[PDB]
Amino acid sequence: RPTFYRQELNKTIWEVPERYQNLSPVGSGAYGSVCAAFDTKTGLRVAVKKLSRPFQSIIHAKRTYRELRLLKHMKHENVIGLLDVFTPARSLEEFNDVYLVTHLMGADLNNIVKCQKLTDDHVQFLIYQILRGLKYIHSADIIHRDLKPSNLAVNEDCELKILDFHTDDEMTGYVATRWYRAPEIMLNWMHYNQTVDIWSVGCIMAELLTGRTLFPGTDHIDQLKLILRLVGTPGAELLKKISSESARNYIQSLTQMPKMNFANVFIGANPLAVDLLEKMLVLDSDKRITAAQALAHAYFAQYHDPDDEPVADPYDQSFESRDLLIDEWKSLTYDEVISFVPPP
Ligand SMILES: Nc1c(C(=O)c2cccc(OC[C@@H](O)CO)c2)cnn1-c1ccc(F)cc1
Repeated sequence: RPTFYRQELNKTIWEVPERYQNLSPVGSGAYGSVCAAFDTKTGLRVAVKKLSRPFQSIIHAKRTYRELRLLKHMKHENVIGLLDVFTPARSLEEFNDVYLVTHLMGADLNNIVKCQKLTDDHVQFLIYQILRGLKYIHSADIIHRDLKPSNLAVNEDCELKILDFHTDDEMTGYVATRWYRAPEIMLNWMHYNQTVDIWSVGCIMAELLTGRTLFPGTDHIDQLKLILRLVGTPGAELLKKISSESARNYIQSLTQMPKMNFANVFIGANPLAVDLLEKMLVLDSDKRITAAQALAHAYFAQYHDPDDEPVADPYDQSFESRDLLIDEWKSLTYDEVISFVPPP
């Protein structure tokens, strides 16, 4: 057990191992209760997240367990992983606070690229990295579900990590929280798949190429209309898969529209980029390109290396189907904290 010291930061007492020095709040609340620090043991600049007391309810206790399990699993260059996890508690009975330590990133994709068109070379490299991370995440049967520029963090050499794996209110109106969501998830059409994330990548890629939001809808329905104008209205085949009968019924009220010519939308773009976008932005999720398929697309010829695009170890999510008591989720979480082994 290391020696812990106390400091008052985000209106609360942080008790952390001596190895972490010069704690300073970051993100202005937008990432949770997170402080930047210097890890004297590793020489890394790190982010330390103190969970907002994590066992207040069953829902919150399970969410705490979920986040720790996910972060402990992720071991990939393009995905946020766990450098350390600790608690000042000396026993399960004393256990009430969890601190998570990760790499400190420089900026998110949003505040970097906002309103700006990138060069094709830069788009290739950024999207390649996202796809490389997604191949890894998907190989563990994990779906991100909320990919957008604000949960893509980059450093000075354009090296990228996926992080931050919502309420009805925060998804309402003219909001970036919804602009990158696949239509089947936005409108609860069906049980969705991993390629909900590929839709999101398509939206991000389009925006990097143009400097403009692809589907900046003023509400869910306005957004759907923007989407269907580009990709065309659904055919009978997809309509049958919309298991929601009310959703299915609303779609057939719309005047039919053919898919647009993407070369006339993304004017001047690399033809290979246009081709990839056409394969990502397919309405029927069964027919969307996968992360592994996309990595082998000719657009990434200068970066693709099938021997340097690893997959994840299997990830057991059986706990999701389980209904436990707070103290049980808490004990499971404690076991995961005390069993943590840091990376090389
Ligand atoms: N590591 C990060 C960041 C960042 O590194 C980050 C993200 C965007 C911008 C950013 O810039 C920081 C600068 O403003 C200060 O150097 C960091 C944001 N959230 N987390 C995080 C920490 C612990 C966890 F368990 C999970 C996630």
